[PDB]
Amino acid sequence: DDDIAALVVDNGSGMCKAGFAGDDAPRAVFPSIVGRPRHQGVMVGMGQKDSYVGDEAQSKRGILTLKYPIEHGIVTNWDDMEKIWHHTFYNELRVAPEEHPVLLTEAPLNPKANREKMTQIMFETFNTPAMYVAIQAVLSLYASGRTTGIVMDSGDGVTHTVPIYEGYALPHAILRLDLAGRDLTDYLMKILTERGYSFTTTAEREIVRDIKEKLCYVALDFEQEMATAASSSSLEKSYELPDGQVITIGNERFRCPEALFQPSFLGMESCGIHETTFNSIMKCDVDIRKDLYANTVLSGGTTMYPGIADRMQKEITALAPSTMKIKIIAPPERKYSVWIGGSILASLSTFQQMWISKQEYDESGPSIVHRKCF
Amino acid sequence: DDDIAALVVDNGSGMCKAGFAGDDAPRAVFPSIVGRPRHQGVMVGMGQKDSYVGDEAQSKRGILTLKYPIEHGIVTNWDDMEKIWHHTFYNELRVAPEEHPVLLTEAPLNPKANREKMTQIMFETFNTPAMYVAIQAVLSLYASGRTTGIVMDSGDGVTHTVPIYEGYALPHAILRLDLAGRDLTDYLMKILTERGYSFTTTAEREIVRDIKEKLCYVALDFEQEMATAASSSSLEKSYELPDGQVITIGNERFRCPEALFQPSFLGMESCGIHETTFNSIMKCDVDIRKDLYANTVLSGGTTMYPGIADRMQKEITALAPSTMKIKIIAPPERKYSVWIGGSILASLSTFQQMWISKQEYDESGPSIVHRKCF
Amino acid sequence: SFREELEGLIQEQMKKGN
Amino acid sequence: NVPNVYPAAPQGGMAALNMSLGMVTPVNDLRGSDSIAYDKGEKLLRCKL
Amino acid sequence: ETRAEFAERSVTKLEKSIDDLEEKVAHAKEENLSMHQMLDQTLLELNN
Amino acid sequence: ETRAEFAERSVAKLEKTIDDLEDKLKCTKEEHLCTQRMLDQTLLDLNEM
Amino acid sequence: FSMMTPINDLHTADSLNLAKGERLMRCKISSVYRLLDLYGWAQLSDTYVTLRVSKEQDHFLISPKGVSCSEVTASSLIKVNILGEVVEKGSSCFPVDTTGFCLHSAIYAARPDVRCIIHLHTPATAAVSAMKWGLLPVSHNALLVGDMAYFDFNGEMEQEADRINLQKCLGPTCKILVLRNHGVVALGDTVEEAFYKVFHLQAACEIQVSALSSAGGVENLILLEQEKHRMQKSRLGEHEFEALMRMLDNLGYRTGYPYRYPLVQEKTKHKSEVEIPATVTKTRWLNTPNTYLRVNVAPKTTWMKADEVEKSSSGMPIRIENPNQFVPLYTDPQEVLDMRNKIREQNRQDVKSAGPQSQLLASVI
Ligand SMILES: Nc1ncnc2c1ncn2[C@@H]1O[C@H](COP(=O)(O)OP(=O)(O)O)[C@@H](O)[C@H]1O
Ligand SMILES: Nc1ncnc2c1ncn2[C@@H]1O[C@H](COP(=O)(O)OP(=O)(O)O)[C@@H](O)[C@H]1O
Repeated sequence: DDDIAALVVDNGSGMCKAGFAGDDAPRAVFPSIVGRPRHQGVMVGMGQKDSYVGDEAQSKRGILTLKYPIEHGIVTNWDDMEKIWHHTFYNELRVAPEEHPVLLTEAPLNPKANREKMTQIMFETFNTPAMYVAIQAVLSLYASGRTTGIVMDSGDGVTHTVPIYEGYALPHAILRLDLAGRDLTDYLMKILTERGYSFTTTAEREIVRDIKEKLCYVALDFEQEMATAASSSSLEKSYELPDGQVITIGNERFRCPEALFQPSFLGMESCGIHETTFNSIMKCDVDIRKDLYANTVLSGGTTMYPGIADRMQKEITALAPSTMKIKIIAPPERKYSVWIGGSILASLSTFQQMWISKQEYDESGPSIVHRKCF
Repeated sequence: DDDIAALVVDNGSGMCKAGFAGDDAPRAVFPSIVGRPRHQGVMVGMGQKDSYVGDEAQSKRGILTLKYPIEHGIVTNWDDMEKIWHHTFYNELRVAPEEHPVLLTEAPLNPKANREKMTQIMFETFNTPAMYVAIQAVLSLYASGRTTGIVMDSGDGVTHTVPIYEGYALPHAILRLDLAGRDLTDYLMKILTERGYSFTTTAEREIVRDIKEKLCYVALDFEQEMATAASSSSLEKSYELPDGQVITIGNERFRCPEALFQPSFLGMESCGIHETTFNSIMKCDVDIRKDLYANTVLSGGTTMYPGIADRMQKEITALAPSTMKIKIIAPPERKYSVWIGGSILASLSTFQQMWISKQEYDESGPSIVHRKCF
Repeated sequence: SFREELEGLIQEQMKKGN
Repeated sequence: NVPNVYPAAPQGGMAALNMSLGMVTPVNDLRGSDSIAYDKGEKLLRCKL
Repeated sequence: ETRAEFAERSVTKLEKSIDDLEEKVAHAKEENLSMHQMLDQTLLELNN
Repeated sequence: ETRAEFAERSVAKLEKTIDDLEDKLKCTKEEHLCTQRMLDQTLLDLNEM
Repeated sequence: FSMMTPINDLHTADSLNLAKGERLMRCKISSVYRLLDLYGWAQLSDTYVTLRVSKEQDHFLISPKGVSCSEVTASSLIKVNILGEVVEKGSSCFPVDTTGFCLHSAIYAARPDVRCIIHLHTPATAAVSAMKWGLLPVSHNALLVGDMAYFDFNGEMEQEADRINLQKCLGPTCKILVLRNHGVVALGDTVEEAFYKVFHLQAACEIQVSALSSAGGVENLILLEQEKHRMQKSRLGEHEFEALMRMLDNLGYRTGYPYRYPLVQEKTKHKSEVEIPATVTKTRWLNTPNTYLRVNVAPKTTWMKADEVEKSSSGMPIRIENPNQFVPLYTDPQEVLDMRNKIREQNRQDVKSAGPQSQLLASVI
């Protein structure tokens, strides 16, 4: 408070998290949604607004069309993005952006112009003194405590695995897959139609996402678990809807996350995450693979399915040579780990040299971010 | 001889060519792909085969998973090669294999078991009377009208440079390098993802390959050309996708082939093609250096990029000694030349002693090809 | 140790970038 | 694993064997995951020695 | 109370398993005692 | 929650105690493998006399 | 261009008669020859180093004539007797001259405890031996060499009188002999001790030659006095020869030398509290939410709901292992369109056709 502390903002497709530099915990975590009313409103003299933003939007789900501003990790509606950032700065943190620097995170492989846009609407409108952009998955490795290893980050919008050697990333070995939690929610909604239950609107998609977060797990063996569900009815759970109805999902608990390992269910050509990180390792040099097998770190919201670590280790050990040792690293707070890495990066004294000055931006236009940020 | 002409079959890594000896043009050139269906077929009476081979497979790209039987110049699916040979003999040419001799081409350096397997397949199942195996790079020089010179070959499998001295292939100075057209297509995807265009399935790889074939050129000077492309938009051109969308390739046109000269873009630690040719000439004796610098022939599919000739001449001049006779001889038909050389070699009367009879194979097993053909 | 090791590492990204 | 020992002069066996061993065994093996274990100042002095 | 009752029993069986694991590592170290001793005996016999 | 919180602190201290036993097991198998191979080599030399 | 050859070569031979300690001794002598060539002390063909295998059976190993020291393998050497006759023909097919062995045989007839005899013809050693005064203790290596003997050599040891004159001049317990105008001979109980003495004498002789040439005379040398200087356990030359065999093995050379103290290479690891622990311990499926049970008629087959109160199975799986299983594989596309035309143009021609009739109506007609 005596000195200006930077703002660490982690912004993915699913939720937005914001906090102060050097803090243990982010101050605000809220879904990245902008809702607009659809029904006729006749109640004059009481509270109506033309648009709802943040957790207030998810509170009044029954009278809105929920609309995600970030699609597959790419910003597609910039006005809603500015509204999200305004609600982040003023409603939640309640600090003006002009006093403090801000730090943003972004996907590894992306359209170029997005970064330019993230520059232009951050200096021109919010009048920040300085900012910086960092790759999301590097911060997971920084927060885990390791300078060398391969990290998979599978958020709600995009999945990507990057190998980092001696704290300094390799661009040619970066693998990006467009398969994340939202596609899993859509697949779960599609396969829940076969039992009779129907979910079609946006609030129903939020309810289905809640069902997925509550009752899903990854089977160690798909065939054995499927035969087990074919034998008895011990794999049945009952979830109570906000209407008051009770549904019994049963067999679908381990079929929804299995699309992560077998993307042929969705019809996509690309194969599962385990062989994806195997190919990412194989694209690197032979000498560094020994450190890469022993330092595999999982991160992101989708990687919080129960039993994901054992299945991942078994598959990647089946793919790996027999003489090599496999170690998976699953932090218990992996869902926030990227933000934690940001808090590490905003506290280093050398990082004061990294900041893009406002004068430098005014001199060089919005293209300063490619040469300044790596 | 007079009654029957030997079949000239060139098995390139990307394309397959076939024709009759003594003829100017091959009768059938088709892609070397095999596709399997990926979706359930519900139309009962329209007729669906188990797998599609060649041009029929490439017509229906949207419903198939295309697989290449030849990978990096090494066969990885032998029954798939049986399928491609069956399609070549019976469908494209409509001639029986048991009534004509066949001619096969091969990479200069291949494993012994590969030659043994080709001979065993060609005699055991097709029951061809006579066959012969030739080095791919040697026949290009015969098509050139030359007997002494250095041959640079680059296909979809691998790029290699050999010296030839009155028809003798020096085994020590043959150099190999893994910069093929497929890697350039993959790098074209990797640089196209910057603009915002995403291609991920094996069907779109043919679209990216067509973009590479139609809209690319080699910069004479890279550093000046990047500044030229940044200054103005006169280098940008538009391509029209099969679904009707229009893309603007722009800067990347001279960035796709530049991986040939600087392999550090792809992450490979090897040297460029010019250094490979220079080192290949450096490994030979002094006496033949003068007629290797004064005689260079380019061949292969990759070597038809516009402006590759002048760039190659300049880069090999920069490494050659002073006042040295340097000339590059690139025929316009440089990636049909292997079939032309094969037909030329099969046309001669003193070539008829090269044929391996069925009795010779039956006596000496599949290992006779190495003793008969050195 | 770890903190000042990342200190140094960020120092060489400054050295290495430009 | 065919280390490809360099040819030597009639009085220069020591030099040739030394450069062959330099090609085979690098003198800085701490790079990788092991570089964290040693101190930053100490590792550089070890390399110099 | 549900979160409390889950966590306590979970690391209760963890602690039970680690008391089991300590005997295994003691066995392995005692095995190395024989390994070092018996290898030293072989090299002493070969030194004769 | 009051008689939750103490349990989580004590048990977290317990895993951080577990990990030392775990990686010292890690060392122990590997030096078994090395010493057992070495003793096998010594026995081979004894047999060859 | 790969001049190296495997020193061991016992694998390739598969022949001849060898003792239990013959393999180690042959590997040791060939490694010694390789080391003499690789230091650059000796380069051409001679009989420099000789070994005794058995104390009570003689059978000394010498090098065949005409082989360079780089080309020496273990199997190519020749085992002879004390007199010099070839009792065992070597693997190398070269003419055998056993003339220079005679001096070594005379030294073998002198001392029973000697097993390794090394002769040097390096320029510095020959310059020292040609010098009138003896080797001066002007270096630490010369002090570490120890005592020595000086004997005038006439170049031939065939005569019995020369052999019996060598024996008393050599002494009962002496390790270093100097043949005037011919070089130095080192005697060792073990091969490593003789190699150590050879190396120390070799270094000391260039030290003495350089210091003696630069200083001028003896007065400026201020030489020291030797008298004032006066696992299991190591024996003089074990560690150095072991290190040399280790590095030679790392060149890719196959040496049969076994190690009294073997080498252990462990990277090890430093535990860091910041690091988080590891903490580890085609077909398409169609689901059916229900399960039907066969029930006998109450014959006609009947199937039963089997609801969830009766603990029935939850999810019935159906597996499809290949695409297009619903459609038969072999089908002409023209047939369907032909039948569509056939059906459709009966509307065009507007038939009077009625549906099939059951046969119970046909019977009564
Ligand atoms: N405990 C959980 N179990 C299963 N899935 C979860 C869990 N928590 C989050 N998810 C999934 O992960 C998504 C959130 O991912 P997140 O890491 O917040 O994305 P980002 O941080 O990149 O925006 C949610 O949409 C949800 O589908
Ligand atoms: N007209 C063209 N322009 C640019 N590139 C081409 C052209 N024709 C072929 N190529 C490239 O050459 C490759 C085909 O090489 P090919 O000659 O089939 O190799 P091979 O020597 O193994 O037969 C294709 O990948 C394509 O990218």
